[PDB]
Amino acid sequence: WVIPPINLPENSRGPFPQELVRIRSDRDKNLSLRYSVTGPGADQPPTGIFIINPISGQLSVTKPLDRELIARFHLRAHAVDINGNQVENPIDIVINVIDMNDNRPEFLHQVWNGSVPEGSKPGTYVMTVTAIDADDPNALNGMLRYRIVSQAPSTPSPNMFTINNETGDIITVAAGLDREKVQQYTLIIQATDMEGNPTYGLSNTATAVITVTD
Ligand SMILES: [Ca+2]
Ligand SMILES: [Ca+2]
Ligand SMILES: [Ca+2]
Repeated sequence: WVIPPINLPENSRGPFPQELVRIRSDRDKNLSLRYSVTGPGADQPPTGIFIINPISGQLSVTKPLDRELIARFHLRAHAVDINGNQVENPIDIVINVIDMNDNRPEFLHQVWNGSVPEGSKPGTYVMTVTAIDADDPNALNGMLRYRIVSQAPSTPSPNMFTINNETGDIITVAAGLDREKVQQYTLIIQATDMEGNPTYGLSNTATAVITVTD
């Protein structure tokens, strides 16, 4: 066998120590054994998180894990005798730090600039804003989707532009961009994670100051 990569959530609350798996050998059913665990998260930075029980072999976490820092741990528990000789070859222990949505979708610029050619056909791409998620790019924890919360001004009338829910590329979908009637628009663009869930997913805003060229 080996040890089926134990998946352990991010930011947990133990109370650490939190036992995971009691790494037992067969030699311990012969010679009395001494266990140790080496790999980052163990001995190597972060110095002290996963620790085995030298006596009982019970692997254990000592503080909550957090992916933005390390998302996965590869460890090796060692078996030694009274002479320092390894009695068994160091077992691999893959500790997957299962993710938890723990941060909003962040934009790359609190303000964004752009412009469209005044009288321009619908479909045109003004600018492209983006916001991402520090997540596990695969989970609706980091999947974003955008949408325009507001438009200023609103004349001729609003609903003039539109962001592609997934990409970012804003597009003018309403004729009449009059550099005279309104020479500068200030769009408020929002991005939410969890593919959009209005409560589950968290969100952010930014501004798309779209300008009307000659
Ligand atoms: Ca985290
Ligand atoms: Ca997370
Ligand atoms: Ca997120």
